[PDB]
Amino acid sequence: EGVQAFIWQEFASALEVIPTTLAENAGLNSIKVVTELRSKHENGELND
Amino acid sequence: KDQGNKKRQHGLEAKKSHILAARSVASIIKTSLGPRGLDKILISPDGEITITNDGATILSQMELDNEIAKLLVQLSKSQDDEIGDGTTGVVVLASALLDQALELIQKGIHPIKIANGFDEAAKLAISKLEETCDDISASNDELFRDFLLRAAKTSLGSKIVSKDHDRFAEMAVEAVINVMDKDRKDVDFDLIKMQGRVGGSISDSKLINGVILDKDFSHPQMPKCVLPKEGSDGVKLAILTCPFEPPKPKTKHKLDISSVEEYQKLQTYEQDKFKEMIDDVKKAGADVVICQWGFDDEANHLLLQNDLPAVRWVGGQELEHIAISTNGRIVPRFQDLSKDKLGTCSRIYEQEFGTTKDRMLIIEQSKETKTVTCFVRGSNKMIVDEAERALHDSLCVVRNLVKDSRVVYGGGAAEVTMSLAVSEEADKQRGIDQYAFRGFAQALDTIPMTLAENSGLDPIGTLSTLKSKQLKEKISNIGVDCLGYGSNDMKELFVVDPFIGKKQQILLATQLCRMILKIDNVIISGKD
Amino acid sequence: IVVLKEGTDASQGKGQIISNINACVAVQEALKPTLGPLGSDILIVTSNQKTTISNDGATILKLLDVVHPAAKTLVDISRAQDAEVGDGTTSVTILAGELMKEAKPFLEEGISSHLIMKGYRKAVSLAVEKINELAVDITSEKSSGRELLERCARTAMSSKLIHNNADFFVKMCVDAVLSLDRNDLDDKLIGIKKIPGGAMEESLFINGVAFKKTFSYAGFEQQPKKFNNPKILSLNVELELKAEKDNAEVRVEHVEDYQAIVDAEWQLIFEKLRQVEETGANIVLSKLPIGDLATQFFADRNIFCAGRVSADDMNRVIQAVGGSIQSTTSDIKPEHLGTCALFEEMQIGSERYNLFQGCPQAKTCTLLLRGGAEQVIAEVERSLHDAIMIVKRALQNKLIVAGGGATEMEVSKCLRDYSKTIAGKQQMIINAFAKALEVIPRQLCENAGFDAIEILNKLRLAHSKGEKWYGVVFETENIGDNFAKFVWEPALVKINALNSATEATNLILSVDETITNKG
Repeated sequence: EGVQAFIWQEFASALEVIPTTLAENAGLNSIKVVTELRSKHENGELND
Repeated sequence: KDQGNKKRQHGLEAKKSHILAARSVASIIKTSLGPRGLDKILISPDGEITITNDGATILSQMELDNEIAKLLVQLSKSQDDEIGDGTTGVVVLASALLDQALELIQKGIHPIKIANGFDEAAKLAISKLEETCDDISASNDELFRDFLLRAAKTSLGSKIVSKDHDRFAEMAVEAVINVMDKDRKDVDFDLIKMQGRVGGSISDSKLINGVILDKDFSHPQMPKCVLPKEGSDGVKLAILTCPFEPPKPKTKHKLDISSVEEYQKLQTYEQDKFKEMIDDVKKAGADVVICQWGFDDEANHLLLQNDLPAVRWVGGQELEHIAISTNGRIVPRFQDLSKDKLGTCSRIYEQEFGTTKDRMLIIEQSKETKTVTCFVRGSNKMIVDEAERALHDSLCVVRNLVKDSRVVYGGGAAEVTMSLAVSEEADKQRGIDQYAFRGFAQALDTIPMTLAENSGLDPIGTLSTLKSKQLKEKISNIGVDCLGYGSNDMKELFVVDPFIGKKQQILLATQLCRMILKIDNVIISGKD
Repeated sequence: IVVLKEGTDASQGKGQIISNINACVAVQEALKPTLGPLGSDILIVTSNQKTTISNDGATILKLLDVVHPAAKTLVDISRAQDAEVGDGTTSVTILAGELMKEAKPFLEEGISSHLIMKGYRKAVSLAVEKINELAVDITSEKSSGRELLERCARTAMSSKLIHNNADFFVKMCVDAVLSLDRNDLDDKLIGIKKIPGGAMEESLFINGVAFKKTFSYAGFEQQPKKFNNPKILSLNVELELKAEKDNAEVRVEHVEDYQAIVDAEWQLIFEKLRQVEETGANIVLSKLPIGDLATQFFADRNIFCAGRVSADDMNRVIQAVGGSIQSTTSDIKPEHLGTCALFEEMQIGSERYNLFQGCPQAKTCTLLLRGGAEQVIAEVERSLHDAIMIVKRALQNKLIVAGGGATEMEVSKCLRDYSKTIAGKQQMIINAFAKALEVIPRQLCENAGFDAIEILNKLRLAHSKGEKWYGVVFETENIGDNFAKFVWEPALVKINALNSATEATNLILSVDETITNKG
C-alpha cells in the first residue's frame, strides 16, 4: 500500500532492462523476447 | 495548391506530436473532473465570457488550431449531444490511453497492435463492469425512485440550483417519465424543451406538459383561467391561422370611410360581423380562441363581453404543438370551427412571474404528451442557463437509469475494479498483448488518481488504498471521497451512476484513442 | 511585362530528373499509410479550413493538389485509373514511386532514360504474359459453372447452422445471381423469405417470386391452382367491391338510393372483372384484399387471384414476370401482362404459398427457407446473404489471380528468371522492376503490423518452390495458399494498375533535361 507499491512496481519494471538489452544487442526482436521469457517462466524456473 | 506554409510531419515526429497535443488538450479539463472541479474563466473567440467547470462548455468555447486537438474537441462535442456528463472523464481516459500507446511505441509495438489490445481491454473491462452491476429496479421500485432522486440531487448540488434542487430533480424525473414508454425505455431529448426568463428565482420553476406560447390573452380584462367545468370534456381550444377581421369584398380587400356617418355605419356592420363570428365560435363549443395573427379592437371587446379569451400571434409550429398536446386539429378559418376539431386540454390559464410583462399562459394536459416544457426562473441570464444545464444533466441521468436498471457506483470505484480485472487478465495473457492490457489498466487507473488530486487528497496514497481495499479485503464499491463524507465505500454513501453511461464513456474513450492513434500524417494547406 | 516563367529559371541535366524522382518519392511516402484495408488515415485541411480524415486514395489525391509539375503526372494517372477502373488507385502510385526509387541509382551511374524505359517496357510485357498465364478462368476443367462459386460460398458458411449442409445452400447462393443478368447484380434481386417448420435442407429456390396465401373469402378451392403458361396481371388497387384503399364515404337516406348504388357498384365491378377475362390474364395480384364477388367471378372464368400483396412483393412480381403494374382495373390491357413457365401452390409447413417458377424473363430470385425455429432461419438467411455477396463479387469478374501478394511474387520470380538469361542493362532494369513489384506486399505487411523482414523472407522461401499461390495471410501472420483460402483479386485490375504505373514512371522519367516555367 501507498508509495511503496508504486516504487516496487517501478523497480520490477526496471529489472527487465538486462534481458531487453541482451535481446537488442543479439539482433532479436526486443519486445518479443521479453514476452517469450515471461511465458516460459510460467512453467519453468531459472531455466530459460 | 497552397504549398507555401503547408504543414507536414514525419512518422517518428507525428507519433510524438499527436501525443503532445493530446496531453495539452487533457490539461484543459484535467482540473474539471469530479464534483470538486475547478471553475475556469473562458472568453470565447466570439466574445462570450463566462465562468464554469463543465468540460463540455470548456471545450466548446475553447478553440484551437491544432488538428489533433480538434479531434478531441469534436469527439467531446458529439458526446455532449448524447449524455454530455462524461466529457471530462472521456477526454482524460483518452489522453491516458494515448500516453500508454506512446510508451508502448517507444518499446517497439506497432500502433495497430496497441489499438487491438486497447479494444480487447475495453471489452474485458466492460464485461467485468456489467458482471459487477447491481440491478436496482429488479430489487425495489421504491429504492429505484430513491436512487433516481438521490443521483439527481447529487448532480444538482454542484451548481447554483442547490437552492431548489429538490423541485428540480422532481421536475426532471416527471419530465423523463411523461415522455417515455415504460416497456420501450427509449427517451428522446427533443420531447423536452427548455424555457425561462430573466428575473425572480429558480423557486418559481414549473413543469408543463404542453406549450406556453408566451401570450397575455390579448385584452388585459379577459379571463385568466378556464376550468374544466367540474369534470366536463376538458377545455376546448380553437386553433386558427387567420386574423380576426371582418369579411371584406375581394375587389379591393379594404374598407373606405368618408365621414362620421359612414364611420358609424361601417363600425356597426363590423360589430355585427364580429358578433356572427363569435356566435360561430361559441356554437363549436370553443372556450379560448387561438389565432396565428392579431385581433381587432371590436373583436377583443366582443370576446370580453362573451368571456372568450383570445390568443394572438401564435406561430405555426406553436399551433402544431398546441394540436399535438390537445390532440386537436388546425382549423383554417373561424367559420370552419367544429367540435370534432377543437383540442381538449385539462385547463388553460395565465401564469404571472414577478413583474414580467410577458404574462405568459400555461396549457396543461393529463394524458401523455409529446411536448414538455421546463420553465426556469432566475435573477440573471447566467443563473437561468446554469439551472437549465443542471436540468439537462438530471434528465440525462434519469434517462440513463430508466434505460438500464443496472447501475454502477461513482468515485472511480468502477474504474478501479476494471483496472484490477484488466491487470489480472494481462498477467494471465501471454504475448505482446499483455503490455497493451497493462497499459489499458494503467490508463483506467488515471480517473481515480485525477479525482483524488482534485479532491485535495494524496493521489498516490489514495489510489493505492482504493486498490488494496478492493483487492485484498473484498470486492466492493470504494471510490474517491470528492464530497464531504464520513468514510469510503461509496456503496454505503449511495454515490451511483448509470452503467450504460460508464460503458459509453469507456467506448468513446477507446474509439477516440484509436482514431488519434490511427492517423499518421497531417497536412494543412496554406493561407492566401 | 508578362513573363511566362515568372522570372524563375531551371537547371539542366540529371538534376531535373533527380528532383522529379524526389518529388515522386515524397508523394509515394505521403500516400503510403493509406495502402490496404488497414491503411492509416491522413488528416488533410483545405484552404477553407475544412478537415477530412480518410484512407481513400482518390480522396487523398484530390485533396493533396500536388504543385510539382512532374508528380502531378502521377497524380493525374492515379485519378484516371480510379475513374476508369476504381481499384488499385493507391497501388499504381506505390508502384510508380518504387520504380522511381529504383531508377535513381541507374541515373546516377549514367544510364540514359531511354534504356530504363525500354527495360521497364520489356519487364511489363513479361509481367503481362505471366499474369495472363496465372489468370484463372474455369468453366468445366475440374469444376463446373456453379462449383467454382460454391467453393467460395462454402467459406462464408463455416461455423454456421448450415456448415454441415453447406453443399445444398451454396447451390442456391450461386443460382441467386448466376441465373439473373450478370451485367447488373444487386442485393435487391436476392430477396430471402422464411417459412417455419421443415428441415433446413428442404429449402426451396424460386427463380421468380413467392408470397403467402392471403385469401379467406367465399370462392375458395374453386379457382385453378396450377397453370402451364399463365399470363400474370399486376394491380395496385380498385379490384374488390368495397375498396379498402383510395375509397370514399357514401351516405344514403333512402332504400331505393341504396339499392341503386349497390347495383351500380355491382355493374362497375362486373365490367372491371370482365376486362380481366378479355385481356386473358390468368393470375391477378393486388395490394388490397379480394371480396367474394371478384373471386367468384374469377373462379367462374378459371382465373386465379390473390390480394394483400405488399409493395415489395409487387416489385418482385414485376421483375419476375417482366411486365408492368396497373394502378386500377379500369386500364387493364394485354400489354402489361407477363408470362411465366409455371405457377403452383406450395404446401410447405401446412401453409399455402403462391409462387412463380421457371420464368425465362425473371430478373430476381426468391428463397423460401425452412427450419424448426425462426432464429435458425434467420441465421441461415444471414449466412446465405454473406455467401451470395461473396459469389456475386466473384461472378462480377471471373478472371481472377491469387491475392495477398502471390501474383506479385510470381511475376517477380519470373522476371528474375528471365533476367538471369538476358545480357546487358536489360538484366539490371528487369531485376529492378521485379524488386519494385514487391513493394505492395511489403507495404501491406507494414501497415498490418507484421514483421516485414520475416514475413517477406518466408514468402520468398515458400513461393520459390512448389505452387505459386503462396501469399501473405492477414488473419494470422504466416504464409499460406491464398487460392485455397479464396483470397484473390481481378487479373484485369492488376494489368491496368501495372500499365498505369509503368506509363506514369516512363512519363516522369522520359525527360532527363527540362526547362519548366513557374506557375
